[PDB]
Amino acid sequence: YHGDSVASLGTQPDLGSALYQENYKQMKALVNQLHERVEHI
Amino acid sequence: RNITKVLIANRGEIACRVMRTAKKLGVQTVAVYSEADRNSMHVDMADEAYSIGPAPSQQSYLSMEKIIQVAKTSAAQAIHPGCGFLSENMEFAELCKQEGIIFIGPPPSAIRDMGIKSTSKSIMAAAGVPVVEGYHGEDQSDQCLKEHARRIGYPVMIKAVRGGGGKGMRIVRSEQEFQEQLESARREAKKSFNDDAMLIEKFVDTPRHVEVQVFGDHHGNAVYLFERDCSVQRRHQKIIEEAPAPGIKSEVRKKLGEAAVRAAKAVNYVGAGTVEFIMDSKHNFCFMEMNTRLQVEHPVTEMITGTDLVEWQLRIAAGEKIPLSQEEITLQGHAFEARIYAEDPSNNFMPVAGPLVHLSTPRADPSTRIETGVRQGDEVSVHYDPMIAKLVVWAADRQAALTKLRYSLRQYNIVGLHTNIDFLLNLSGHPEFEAGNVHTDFIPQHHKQLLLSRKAAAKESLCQAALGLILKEKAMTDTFTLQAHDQFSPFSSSSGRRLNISYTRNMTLKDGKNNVAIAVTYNHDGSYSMQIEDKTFQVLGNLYSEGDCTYLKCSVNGVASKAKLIILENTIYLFSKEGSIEIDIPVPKYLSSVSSQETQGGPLAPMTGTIEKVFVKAGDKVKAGDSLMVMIAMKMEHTIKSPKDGTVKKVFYREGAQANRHTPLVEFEEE
Amino acid sequence: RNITKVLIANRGEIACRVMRTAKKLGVQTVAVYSEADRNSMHVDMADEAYSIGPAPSQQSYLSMEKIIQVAKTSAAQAIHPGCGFLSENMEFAELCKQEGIIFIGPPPSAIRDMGIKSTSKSIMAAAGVPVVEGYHGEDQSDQCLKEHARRIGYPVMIKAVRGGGGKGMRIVRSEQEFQEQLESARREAKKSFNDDAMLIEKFVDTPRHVEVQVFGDHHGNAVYLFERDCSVQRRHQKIIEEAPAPGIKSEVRKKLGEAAVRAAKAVNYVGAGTVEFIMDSKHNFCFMEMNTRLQVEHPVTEMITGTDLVEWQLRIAAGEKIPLSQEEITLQGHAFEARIYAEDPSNNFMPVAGPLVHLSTPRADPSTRIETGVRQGDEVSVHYDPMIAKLVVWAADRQAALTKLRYSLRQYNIVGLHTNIDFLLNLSGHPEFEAGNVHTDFIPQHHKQLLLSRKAAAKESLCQAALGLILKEKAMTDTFTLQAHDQFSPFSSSSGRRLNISYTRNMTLKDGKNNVAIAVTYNHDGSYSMQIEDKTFQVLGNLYSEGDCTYLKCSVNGVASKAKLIILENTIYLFSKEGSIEIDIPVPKYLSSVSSQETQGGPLAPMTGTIEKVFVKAGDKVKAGDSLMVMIAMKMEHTIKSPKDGTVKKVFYREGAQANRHTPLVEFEEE
Ligand SMILES: O=CCCCC[C@@H]1SC[C@@H]2NC(=O)N[C@@H]21
Ligand SMILES: O=CCCCC[C@@H]1SC[C@@H]2NC(=O)N[C@@H]21
Repeated sequence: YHGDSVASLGTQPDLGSALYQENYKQMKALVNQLHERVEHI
Repeated sequence: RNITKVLIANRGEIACRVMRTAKKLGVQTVAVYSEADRNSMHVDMADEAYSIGPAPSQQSYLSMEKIIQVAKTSAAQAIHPGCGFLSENMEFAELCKQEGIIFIGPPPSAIRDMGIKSTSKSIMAAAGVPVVEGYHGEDQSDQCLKEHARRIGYPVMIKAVRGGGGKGMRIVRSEQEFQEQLESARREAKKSFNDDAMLIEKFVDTPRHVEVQVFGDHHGNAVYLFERDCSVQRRHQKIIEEAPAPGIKSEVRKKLGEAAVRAAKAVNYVGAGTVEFIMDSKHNFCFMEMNTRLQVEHPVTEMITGTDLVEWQLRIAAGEKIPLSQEEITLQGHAFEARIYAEDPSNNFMPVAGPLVHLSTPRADPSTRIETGVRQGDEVSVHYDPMIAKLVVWAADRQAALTKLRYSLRQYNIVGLHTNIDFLLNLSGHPEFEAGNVHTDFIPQHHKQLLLSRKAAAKESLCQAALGLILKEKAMTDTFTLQAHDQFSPFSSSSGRRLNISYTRNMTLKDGKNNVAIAVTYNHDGSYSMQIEDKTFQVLGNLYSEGDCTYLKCSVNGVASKAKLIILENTIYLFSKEGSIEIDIPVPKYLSSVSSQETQGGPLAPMTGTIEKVFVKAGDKVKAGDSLMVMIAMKMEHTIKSPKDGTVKKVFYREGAQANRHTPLVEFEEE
Repeated sequence: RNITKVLIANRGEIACRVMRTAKKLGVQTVAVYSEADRNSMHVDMADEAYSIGPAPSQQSYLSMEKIIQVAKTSAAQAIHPGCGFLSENMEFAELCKQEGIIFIGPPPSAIRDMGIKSTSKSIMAAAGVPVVEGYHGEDQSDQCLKEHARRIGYPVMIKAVRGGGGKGMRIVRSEQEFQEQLESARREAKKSFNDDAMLIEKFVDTPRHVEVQVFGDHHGNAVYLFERDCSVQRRHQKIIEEAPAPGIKSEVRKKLGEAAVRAAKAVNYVGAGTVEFIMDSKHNFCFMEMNTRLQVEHPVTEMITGTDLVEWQLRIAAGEKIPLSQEEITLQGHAFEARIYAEDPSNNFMPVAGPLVHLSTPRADPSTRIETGVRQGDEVSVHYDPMIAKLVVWAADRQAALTKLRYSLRQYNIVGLHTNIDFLLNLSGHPEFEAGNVHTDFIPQHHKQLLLSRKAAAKESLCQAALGLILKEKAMTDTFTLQAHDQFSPFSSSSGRRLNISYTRNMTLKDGKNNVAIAVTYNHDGSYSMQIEDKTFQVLGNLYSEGDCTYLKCSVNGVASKAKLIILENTIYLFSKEGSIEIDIPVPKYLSSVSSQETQGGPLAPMTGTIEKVFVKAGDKVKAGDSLMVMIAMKMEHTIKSPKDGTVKKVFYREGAQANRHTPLVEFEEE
């Protein structure tokens, strides 16, 4: 029997928060940098 | 003109309706769709489908340029506009003609001439059709206003030209009281609105919305198709339509249609038209307007005549003559149509958007027609009309048709959003509606009975709900057993058996606000003995599947019944021809997340709409019930009110901003 | 006479047709079959079935003794001959009568009297029906030949009695040129054939093959069923039939039938008969012949009258009177019939034998009737007729019926052999055919319009083909995943995903002789970006199954369409109502057998046929295009030609030998 309901992790982040906006911008730049370097390789 | 390919410049049920007839005739079908309609039933139904841009109809289905461009690119010879959107647009019908595309509808001249009330009345009066009506007057002389009040008779209502909410409004029962009531109304209007202009509108009575289906051709020959009663309306929205109209004699209707037919010949109207009449309690009728399109309620006419009006529209737009003579047309039986709206009748018939999580439907027979443009899992859209489906029935007698519709409505099941179905069940069972005593004020007059509160459930219903829960657990056990190597172990049974004693289970179910304690005993024979309070019930049943719907067959204390069972989230839905009952399964606290978050922010926008007014500064002390903002959505005013007595920390929107649904409007200081 | 059991002395669609009506009436059905028909649909459809010997019809379906023996052994009271075989055999109908078996057809006298043209014309002329015709003359006096030319009326054609290929044929436009042209034709005929006998056959006008369905009874009462246009014929073979014949007035047809009816009463014809007329451009008609059987094209008559002609044949053969009076018979709508042949129109309508690897069919409705005696996987036989099925439609208007047939033909799919379906689509869409301007020379006159070359495919079609191939690979991956223990591994997905880059696949597809390079990029969202040359397309779709046919639902650059997808061998078949496209998948060289046998020992016999001529000795030097042998197959002459300039090593066959299909005819010396 696997029908038991259970709790789940995670919470919705505050997309409007300045910290979230800054963190997203910085991480996105790193990912874009990673992608274009692989393209050259 | 050979119409081998048609573009349908519409969506939803009417697009599917047109495509069904086009395909029956061997005509190729072209759909158009917005980004929001990419997966709609009419897109999948067409032979070709083209994107016309984003979800807002002004940028998609109302974009004449895009529709003409798709008609050219698909090489469609004809455009069927359906109903609404571009169907009554004169510029679009002229543009189709300029581009050599057949508009399947009336000529641009007939659309124009009927689109202006004063023009349409003047043409109708000249054609013999009666022009009488009650209307407001823009002249403001006391003598002129008094002469007009006399013309429309007494009693009359004086109202202010500006403003709402009953301010500056006066009933005048006789000519002697007119002057005093006019001066009273003017003083109140001047005080409230700085305007003393008064209006004088008061038709003696407007009891019946009786309308005639008329059909014309390019040749100019014109025919009528009896009449339809659309008197049962809420805020001028038609709710139940019935053809033929009850209590109108065949002779009277024949005369009624003939006067309308002469007007139809006068404008040489081509394609289907509807002459709307106001009918009094003496069956005198007067022309109201002419809708220059196929009506929504055309299926009740089709069911009583055996005609396909869309098929006739395609043939006549191709240039063929009317298929049957007036002598050939015959009437058999009576028919009814109810419109399924995504509305909450208990909340003043507010439109509701959301998913169709369950959309079971009555089985369709020639008498029962489901005009559905939506399928289970479809989401109703804020951009488009809220109608879910239209149900029409034909019967030998009108009373039998009413019985069939009510049985059918019970079989229709809609879960995921509020609907008007229970309101339609109350309305179709109202004694005055059964008698055929209908008029345009029927819903306002009977509002008290047509809307009613929930009543406590019977103990038998609770027993059935508990049985359904137990059987669902048994089904889950069988599902687990399917994947196990030990397929036949006695442990996989759902007997709930014990050694030398009987297992009694304490279950709790919530009916409304009441918690019901049920003691269920698992019997050796497979039945269940349920005790609720001081009463004991012997319950036995099983689950069987018809189509995609699970059915519960149960017997309580020897009484056998069948019902449709759906268990979604923590609610048990039981659908039976007697009625529908919802039972709530209590949610354990530990799983309740045990995380209450007070009330951050203020009321979320009821929907996506422009902010029209802001009543709160960046730092303002407010008390519960203090209006914070006013928002207009699809032309419906909502005023946001203060949830708490806390001072306002900040405001997220300013006036003129468009706020998306459920977005925070105000920030309140933490206390 | 109580007919409770009927033997059907036929095969294929007509046997199934008769059995359907017999079973509807509660009559038991007996099939006969050859060894080649053991698994045929009519064998499985019958209540009993009996072997009548080997595949050649002369030793099976034409063996009167075997058919009578089976009728006796099965205790069948009646024999239904169907059409062809023994249906017009007088000796067989008399043998049935001698043996006390009911022949379901005309009496042996009517079969005889109609089987000889001179006898039939003399009876028809005596019955009032017109006898005029253009005929050849066996007298060879210059005066006699000239008198006959005048009676026929100029222009006339002089031809030699012996020989073919236009030799000895002179056209004569007037009486003054007759002598010179006759002497010219005689000198050429004497030089070419050693015979100076000339024929004199000309017909100034023979435009229409209009025929009347007539029904008679043992009582002698006779009725007609309007008329059918069979003018669209290739080599006299009827291709498209229609009822009623266009442009013939109801009054004219009534007169046309009445003159035929008098002849039918004159021979007291019992059972269905057809009076074939030649009709001129002025609608004057003359008797041509009477077919003493059910016609192949009887379904177009049934669709316009609502009658079952086989049901009437069974009732009348039992002795009952005609069911409906001439007054009772009424005509509604118009109907069309197209003969689906296993023929190659591009190769001069050569018959083709082979497997029905795919045989998808249009869904059948009362208007759409599929008269099919074959099922998917059935093999067309060299011994029997090449027809695959017959498609008939009924509509309110003739133009609508033509539209329905063309839409339906597209839904019909036949893979494994060549068919006339694309020729029927071109013919049914020809402007003169749409106008109803038909005559017996229509196909010869419009040959160029009706037969056309392949055109290069659009880039969207190539994108759809690539999408279908990718989806087939995905389906194969899912099939493999089904049998694996690691059911949910991400590797089982068909995402084609890479880390920090996008996967681009270089695919090559062949359209005709052109190789097309497609660069497919697997997007994260599941769509595909395809670049062909300088154009980029956004492609997304999926595979869904309707019945047994896989369908591809795709959208290219926002344009959505549905098509039937079949991937057989290295060809991708895409069937859409727009059309059908075939795309070839290149075959890797390694898989292709390297160094396949190169030498081919002479052209292989086109089919199994007698060798009529041998032009090569055991050792003879030949050049490409040198005729080696002449073979006759089913009365069709084929001349084998030298493939190479090599000297002939040996000959495997001599004159009069029967050579099986694809058997080596000549051996060439190795060089
Ligand atoms: O704008 C959309 C349609 C409903 C509102 C239009 C208002 S009704 C009062 C005024 N008179 C008109 O003819 N139009 C506007
Ligand atoms: O033999 C089978 C039927 C077709 C060929 C028969 C030929 S046609 C010329 C000659 N005249 C006849 O009546 N029969 C043969």
